[PDB]
Amino acid sequence: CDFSEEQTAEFKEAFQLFDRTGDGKILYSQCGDVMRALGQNPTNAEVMKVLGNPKSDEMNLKTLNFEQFLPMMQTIAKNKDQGCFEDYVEGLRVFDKEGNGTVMGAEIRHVLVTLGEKMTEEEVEQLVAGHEDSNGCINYEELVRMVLSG
Amino acid sequence: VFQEFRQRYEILAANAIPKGFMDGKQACILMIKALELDPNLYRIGQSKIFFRTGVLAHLEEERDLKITDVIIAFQAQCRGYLARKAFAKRQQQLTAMKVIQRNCAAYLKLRNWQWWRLFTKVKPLLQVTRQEEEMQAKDEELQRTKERQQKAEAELKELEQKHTQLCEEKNLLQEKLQAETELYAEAEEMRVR
Amino acid sequence: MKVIQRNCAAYLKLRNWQWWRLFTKVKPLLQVTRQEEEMQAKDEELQRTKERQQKAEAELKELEQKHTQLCEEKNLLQEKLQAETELYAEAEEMRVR
Amino acid sequence: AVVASSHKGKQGPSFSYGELEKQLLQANPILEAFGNAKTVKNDNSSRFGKFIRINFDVTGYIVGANIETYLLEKSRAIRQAKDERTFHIFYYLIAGASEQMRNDLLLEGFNNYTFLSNGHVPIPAQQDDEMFQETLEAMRIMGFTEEEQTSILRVVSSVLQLGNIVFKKERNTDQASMPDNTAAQKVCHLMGINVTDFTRSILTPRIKVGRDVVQKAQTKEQADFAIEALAKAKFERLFRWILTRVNKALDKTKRQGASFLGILDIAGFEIFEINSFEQLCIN
Repeated sequence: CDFSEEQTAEFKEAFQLFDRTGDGKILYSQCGDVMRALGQNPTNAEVMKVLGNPKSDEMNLKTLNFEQFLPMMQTIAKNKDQGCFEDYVEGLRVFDKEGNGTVMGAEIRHVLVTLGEKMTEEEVEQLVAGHEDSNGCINYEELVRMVLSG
Repeated sequence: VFQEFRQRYEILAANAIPKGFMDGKQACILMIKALELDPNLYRIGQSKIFFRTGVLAHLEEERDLKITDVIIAFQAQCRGYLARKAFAKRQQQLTAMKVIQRNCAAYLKLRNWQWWRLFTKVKPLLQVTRQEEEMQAKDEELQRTKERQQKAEAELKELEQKHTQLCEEKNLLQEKLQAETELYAEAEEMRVR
Repeated sequence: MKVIQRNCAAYLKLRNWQWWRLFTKVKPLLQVTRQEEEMQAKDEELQRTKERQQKAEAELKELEQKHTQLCEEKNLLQEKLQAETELYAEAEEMRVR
Repeated sequence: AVVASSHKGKQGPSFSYGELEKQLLQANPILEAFGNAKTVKNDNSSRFGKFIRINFDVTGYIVGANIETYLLEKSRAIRQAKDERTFHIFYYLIAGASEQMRNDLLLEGFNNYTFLSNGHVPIPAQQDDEMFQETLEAMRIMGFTEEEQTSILRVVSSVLQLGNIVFKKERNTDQASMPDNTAAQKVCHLMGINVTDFTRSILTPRIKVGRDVVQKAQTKEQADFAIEALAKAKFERLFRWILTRVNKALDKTKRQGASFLGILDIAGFEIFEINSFEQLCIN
């Protein structure tokens, strides 16, 4: 394990902060978003690639002790390093149909809802810093920095 | 054309192609080499580069699939940011509310039993609180009237902006109308001639 | 300047005395009722703000009356302009013919 | 700017003049940099005619001013005769720009430009770097933002650079081609327009002629003429912007006045090895 005693202690203290129903554990459906909130950002698929069960009775029923959660978090902490600022800026540069930073909200909504795993009509509203009127014009450069800091 | 080929597919060789306003043809050669294409599948002109349909089409499919892959990576990053933001908010709110409700409940229980029971009997005689209530009411109504003033002045400014706009549009339309009437007269008199 | 000098010298001599600190603690608890004067001031300013509101609403109504007039004149001129443009086109095409 | 000044109620040449006088005394070096050049007759020769006027109140003090400027000898700027110079601002920029500024503007040193015949040409008594500093500072005193300074630098860089869009003619068709498309890419980047359209609108444009919109056959000479004409257009627009901006500084003053005093300054009698229309109007 790569984590120090202080880091493991910090993870325990963080694990204790969640308003769980006294399970003393963490649900397999929830643990992905816990790991996201507390540190590195895995994909929806990665939560299975860490050798968590890809099929089950229910992901809300499946649940893990800290002893099982810690290595699951450690492996992505070590092996799931996210892209560079240059990489995300390049991605958005290739995406941007206006080729000037000022992307259209409808196109952003398309590449989050339609492509990949479907991001919800509640998520997108909390992600988009601007608004989607008849213009829909928003600058991606702010958004890339926002998610880089996330 | 080479510049179109570069600007459409540069993502495939962005690490190999040097930055700056350099010769597009050289960038295309570098990209074609990075793809390791068989020299029978393309032909290099001075301006236009010829290619086999299926090969360029399949490279385009692969390139688009790679764009989907980075879209998924960005989706995971933004959802990560959202989750982190939500967690940071809700935990801060929870800790704040816990201490506040602890304090307020503790006080509320005690002020219903202690010397507040005596104080409350004297309280209605304390004219200062009544004058304070009056002052607060006057300040509240003053603030409301000031708010209505601000709104009235904003509405006034909006109407003023539309007034001058309509006036200028009227002026322009009148000028243009006079021009078209003169043009009609000039056309019609020459038509008769 | 003479009365200023009298005042400043008098204060300057005495302000190192300790009791002033206690006086400064006690005075704001006892002196000046304040709240009647504050209420009267708020009521006075409320009247002025209400007057400004009345004037703003009058100006708003004046601008509204002129706005609708200018809008109708604009509409009429636009309609007439389109008619004259069509007439010009009809005249000019037949002129060419 | 001293005798006509109204007294604010607040001695030497470092006296603090009024705001309008302060602008007026900076307008001269501003206009000179953009409008004067070296000729065989005069190292500080004005390429343009000008008229200043100052407006007075009934008391006899200054209350406003206006600066009129007439058509200028704009042709010479990219067709330089032997030992003659372009507008001073060009040399001041190319010499005075920091490495940061030079990269921002995509500029190079002297002799790197097709539009610069004779290459670098010297001038006595001046100090190009120091002049570059003081003219920018004069614009700051005239109340320019940093953006509206750098934007002028971008457009003046654009006319200087666009000369490097070199053409070669295809003998099989007589149409122009562009082997050095890098230059065009730099220019269209500095202008914030599409490189593909910028390239084809120069080399083989499609022009609306009445009802139809048709492919214009375009020679090397016609392409050269088109880009030089574009340089003239950019220059006229930038000079117009400067002249309007300097007048709008004064245009804060009210429309009332009692009378005025004018100052006329037209470019002098002038002759050299070539006498075209551009000199004739002035003479």
